[PDB]
Amino acid sequence: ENFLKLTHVQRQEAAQSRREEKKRAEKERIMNEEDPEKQRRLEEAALRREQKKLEKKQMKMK
Amino acid sequence: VRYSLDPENPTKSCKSRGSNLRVHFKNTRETAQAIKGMHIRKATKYLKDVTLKKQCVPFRRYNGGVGRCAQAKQWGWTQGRWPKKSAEFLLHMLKNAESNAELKGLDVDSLVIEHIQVNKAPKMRRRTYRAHGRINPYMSSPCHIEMILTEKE
RNA sequence: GCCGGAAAGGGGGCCGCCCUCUCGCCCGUCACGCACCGCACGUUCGUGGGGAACCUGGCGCUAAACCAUUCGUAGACGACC
RNA sequence: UUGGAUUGUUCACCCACUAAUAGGGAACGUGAGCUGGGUUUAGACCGUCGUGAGACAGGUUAGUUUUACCCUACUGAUGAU
RNA sequence: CCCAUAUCCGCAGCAGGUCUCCAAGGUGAACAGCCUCUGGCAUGUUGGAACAAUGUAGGUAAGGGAAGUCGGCAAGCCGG
RNA sequence: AGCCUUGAAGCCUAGGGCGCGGGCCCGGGUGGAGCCGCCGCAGGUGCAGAUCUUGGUGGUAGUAGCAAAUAUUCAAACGAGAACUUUGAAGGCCGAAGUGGAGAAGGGUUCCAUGUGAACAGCAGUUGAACAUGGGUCAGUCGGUCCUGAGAGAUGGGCGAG
RNA sequence: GGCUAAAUACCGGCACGAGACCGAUAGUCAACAAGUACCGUAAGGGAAAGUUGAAAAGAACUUUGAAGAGAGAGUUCAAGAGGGCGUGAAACCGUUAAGAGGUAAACGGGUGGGGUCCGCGCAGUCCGCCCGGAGGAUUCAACCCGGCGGCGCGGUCCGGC
Ligand SMILES: [Mg+2]
Ligand SMILES: [Mg+2]
Ligand SMILES: [Mg+2]
Ligand SMILES: [Mg+2]
Ligand SMILES: [Mg+2]
Ligand SMILES: [Mg+2]
Ligand SMILES: [Mg+2]
Ligand SMILES: [Mg+2]
Ligand SMILES: [Mg+2]
Ligand SMILES: [Mg+2]
Ligand SMILES: [Mg+2]
Ligand SMILES: [Mg+2]
Ligand SMILES: [Mg+2]
Ligand SMILES: [Mg+2]
Ligand SMILES: [Mg+2]
Ligand SMILES: [Mg+2]
Ligand SMILES: [Mg+2]
Ligand SMILES: [Mg+2]
Ligand SMILES: [Mg+2]
Ligand SMILES: [Mg+2]
Ligand SMILES: [Mg+2]
Ligand SMILES: [Mg+2]
Ligand SMILES: [Mg+2]
Ligand SMILES: [Mg+2]
Ligand SMILES: [Mg+2]
Ligand SMILES: [Mg+2]
Ligand SMILES: [Mg+2]
Ligand SMILES: [Mg+2]
Ligand SMILES: [Mg+2]
Ligand SMILES: [Mg+2]
Ligand SMILES: [Mg+2]
Ligand SMILES: [Mg+2]
Ligand SMILES: [Mg+2]
Ligand SMILES: [Mg+2]
Ligand SMILES: [Mg+2]
Ligand SMILES: [Mg+2]
Ligand SMILES: [Mg+2]
Ligand SMILES: [Mg+2]
Ligand SMILES: [Mg+2]
Ligand SMILES: [Mg+2]
Repeated sequence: ENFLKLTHVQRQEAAQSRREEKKRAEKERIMNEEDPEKQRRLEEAALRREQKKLEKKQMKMK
Repeated sequence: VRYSLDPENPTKSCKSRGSNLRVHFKNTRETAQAIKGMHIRKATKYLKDVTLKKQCVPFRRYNGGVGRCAQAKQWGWTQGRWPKKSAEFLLHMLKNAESNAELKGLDVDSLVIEHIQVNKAPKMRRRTYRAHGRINPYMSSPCHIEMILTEKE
């Protein structure tokens, strides 16, 4: 357990990197979506998802 | 938190937990004993088949009135059911344990669900209405859950 | 190798040979072996029954049951065809 | 070892058929099996008794018949060794 | 605002109870029953699959016609 | 010149024992601040029951059940999520003594809008008469107000311990 | 016909002090937003409910999931104290370990089998005397000095009380 605590920073950094890669791939797929109506629906859902995350964060902070 | 069984090796073992999960405790104890030793791909596949009624859940300890099905002759039992709310609660929890073994860098395709127990949570209380002006309890039986997976190659 | 055994079937008799000793049994000669110093479950059936996993080879073996589906000679559900 | 008329009847009695229309038991078998005609609450009528309230194995009429999902037994249905 | 099979009283979003106003077309004697228009609703605290028994509520039964039962109870006949 | 933050009470204990027993002493754990031995004193002083009292929890049991009043179906939208929300198209019911449109008594914010999905709405809900925010009831002519009805009720008087 | 302080009474009121009292099912019904919530048309009836920690230092931040919920991280002596949070028993339940299983279970007497720990088992007691065997003291008896104490029919010593 002590070793895992020592290694704790590395695991968080790796987890953050894998989320950055997943987010980058999601943006690339949205960019690559040929149909403008599909692209808009995906973009609106992504933005609303972010907004829900922001509201949830603000509620937890409150 | 303080679990019941501690893993034999904390690095290659992931944990999960659930408190006041509005499921049925008897159903969750049975679909947890069905999962108790499986491999995590076997489990997610089984628990999806339970929701699609391609495999069942043998009801062994709480089997009053629990009718007989044909898909229980694989467990050498006669009675069984297809708990959907209870195959989806300890599937969102098997997903949580997956996303907790990736936070530890384990091999998700090598995880065996090693320890899994279901406890009994505080009952929530409602009331029904019966004949001759009598009111009765209509209490809910929630459960606590907690699993521990482990890399076992 | 041939024989005979079925009630819940005999590792028995016999044919041979190319093997090998005159020891095996009785009565004696001849000396020896831990003679562990008075002392308990010793001495067999026992290459026991079950269970694991190991080495070492020889010959060989590559299936079904259940579920899902289907049927209706069947059926509360299972079961059954 | 029966079908019916009368009676709440048990009993009894008669008609008809029949081989014969024997007797009985099982908490006077059997009300979470039924019915509720009788008996046996509260309403009322008549008779006899009592000054009276009331009484009458004396008649009359109307009168709520609850629950099994438990264990066993039994009947079927899975399965177990 | 509700004024009632969810805003009231019955412990409740309870088949109960609770005072009135207005009042279309057809059939028909008719404010009866049945279909419809205006207006309203989504089957009355849930759905899916089966189609066993025993129930609950409706039906129909050859021949006989109360032999059933304490008793024609129930059902049936009749019906304008 | 008792024990105690170098760990008191309490509780748990396949640990060691004592006593015929009531009971007791040690060890380990948990805990975190008070406690006991003796000689006397005092008492609201020892529980298995009382159809005991209060609280908690089981088997029954994932069982009974979620069956009065004919009935739902398709596509789309919102959404993490749709048998149940919303729109549209079908099919149906109520069938002017209505499941319509308005009022009295009663309720008291149930009204309207936006949001929420914890609890509740005996399944679910993206919905609600739920929850949280805010709004909303405008009178010389509509009623009350006024008048008497059945009746209630002062003064005078009478009665009365009051 | 009339008046009249003091000694005397006081489970209401204001303000006080105390206790061989109870210690949150006790003590007032009420330690707490208690004659409150609630019930009844009314007269009336009438509860349950105290405890995180020394200090909120009340868990930033990362992560899965829509969320509740978790997994990490951090605070603290301690979250094995995490907003109904001191300690956290019993019934009841879950899981892990060990054994067992057709006369319901349980039980008393007797053993045997297995476990769990303990003995901190695994070469087994010490003690007095004496004999011998090797060593080491500043050491015994007896005398002298000083102190202390006991006893003395010091037959009947001096002086006290
Ligand atoms: Mg059982
Ligand atoms: Mg049963
Ligand atoms: Mg049943
Ligand atoms: Mg009811
Ligand atoms: Mg009632
Ligand atoms: Mg009898
Ligand atoms: Mg009987
Ligand atoms: Mg009866
Ligand atoms: Mg009668
Ligand atoms: Mg009478
Ligand atoms: Mg219907
Ligand atoms: Mg309704
Ligand atoms: Mg419906
Ligand atoms: Mg006929
Ligand atoms: Mg005919
Ligand atoms: Mg007759
Ligand atoms: Mg007859
Ligand atoms: Mg009739
Ligand atoms: Mg014990
Ligand atoms: Mg006392
Ligand atoms: Mg007791
Ligand atoms: Mg059922
Ligand atoms: Mg209306
Ligand atoms: Mg209206
Ligand atoms: Mg509204
Ligand atoms: Mg619900
Ligand atoms: Mg004007
Ligand atoms: Mg007066
Ligand atoms: Mg005087
Ligand atoms: Mg004093
Ligand atoms: Mg208290
Ligand atoms: Mg207490
Ligand atoms: Mg009290
Ligand atoms: Mg208490
Ligand atoms: Mg407490
Ligand atoms: Mg502590
Ligand atoms: Mg603590
Ligand atoms: Mg403290
Ligand atoms: Mg605690
Ligand atoms: Mg076992």
